[PDB]
Amino acid sequence: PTHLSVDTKFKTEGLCVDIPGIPKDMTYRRLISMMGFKMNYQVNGYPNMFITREEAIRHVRAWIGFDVEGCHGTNLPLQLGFSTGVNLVAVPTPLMYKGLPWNVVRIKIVQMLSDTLKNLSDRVVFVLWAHGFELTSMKYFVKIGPERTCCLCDRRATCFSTASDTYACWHHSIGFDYVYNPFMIDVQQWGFTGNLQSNHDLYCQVHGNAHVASCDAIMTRCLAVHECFVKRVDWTIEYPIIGDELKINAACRKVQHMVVKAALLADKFPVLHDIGNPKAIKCVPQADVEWKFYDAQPCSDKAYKIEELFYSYHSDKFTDGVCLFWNCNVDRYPANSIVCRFDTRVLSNLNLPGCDGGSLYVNKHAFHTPAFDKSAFVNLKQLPFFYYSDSPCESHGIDYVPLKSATCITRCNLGGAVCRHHANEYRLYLDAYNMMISAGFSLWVYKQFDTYNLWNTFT
Ligand SMILES: [Zn+2]
Ligand SMILES: [Zn+2]
Ligand SMILES: [Zn+2]
Repeated sequence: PTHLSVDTKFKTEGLCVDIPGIPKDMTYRRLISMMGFKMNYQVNGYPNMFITREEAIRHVRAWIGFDVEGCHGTNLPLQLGFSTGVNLVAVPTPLMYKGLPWNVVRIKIVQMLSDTLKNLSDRVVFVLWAHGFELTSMKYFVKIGPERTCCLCDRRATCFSTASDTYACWHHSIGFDYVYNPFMIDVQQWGFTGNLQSNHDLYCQVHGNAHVASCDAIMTRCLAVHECFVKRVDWTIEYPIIGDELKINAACRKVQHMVVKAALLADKFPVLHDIGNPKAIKCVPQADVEWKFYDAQPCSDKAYKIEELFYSYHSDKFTDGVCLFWNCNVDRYPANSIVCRFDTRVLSNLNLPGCDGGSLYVNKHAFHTPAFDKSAFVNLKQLPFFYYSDSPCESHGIDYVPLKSATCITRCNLGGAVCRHHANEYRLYLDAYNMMISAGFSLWVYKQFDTYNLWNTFT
């Protein structure tokens, strides 16, 4: 039960305005045949063009919304819309391209998908709200067959060239003219009432309808992300390493230890309220403080209301000591907080566009994150960069130019000359910090926080 049986029934009601007379009784097998493709009873790794919801969720990085609108069916021009914002007009002879034959339109489709997907995924999943013209247009830019490898590398083939008769992955496809063995899913098969816009607009106010194909493509993918990652959540699903996941995750643990250790040293809070992941461990295990944990899963829909987290009656006195919100997204942080908050607006290979201004951050697991909101931090200030160490100045065991920095908070810098060990550790910490910030994480702290208070923790 891993792949979608071609003998599964497909509901055709959504197709019958573009394809009048379409049979009510329809399988994937007969739909694929109707789309002009032949599957030849092939056991060669491509059992169906269409995939299950579970398979689609495992391949979220591959998702490309796709819509086709009648522009005036072989007689008339077609507007091809993609969740990339691209609109192409194909003639049978926000970006909006003038009408051109299929032989040149297919070249632009391969370039667009290859540049979008090469750093994300080994495939494409076309996310549909299928009404018929999108399915009958696939024969003009898709070829299918056995699973293949790239002509220049070991990656599976995603593109075909009629010029050279060869196959390529997204990395090696320059000049290629056909999409090869795409996948697709029709969201309309999931059991909705009413049209795309009415279902999309229940959950999201950020994607409008300009009545162009790319708008529908964007709304379709947005609705699918809502259904699979907002209303439903699965943190058991692991996703492949495609980038700096491991360095980012390590940097996060190092920065969290540094910042909390320094806040406790600087302001000597008697209690810390650690609000968020129910799996969280003490990030500063040697600290003197009373460490109290409060369980909150990562919110995927709306930021938590601080009133619901804290009130309904716990130390209960969250105004005592300091509150730690490490990726615990709330509408408004209390004044006595240490905060790490993911900025959903960040461009990266890990951060995919999401629902209602939220983003889908995929790093080992998929986390749909509510829209970044600057107003959440009104009681706090941005945490400045600093490095603190009480460790002995001792090298042990890479070449040196002497470090000069006001933000190297060590005995040796207090003494007027940074030692090689603390210089090496500072530069490693600065790289880790810049990695985590570049990844989209933002750091906020209570307004009284002052690194000047750390110098007297050496005497
Ligand atoms: Zn390749
Ligand atoms: Zn939306
Ligand atoms: Zn030192």
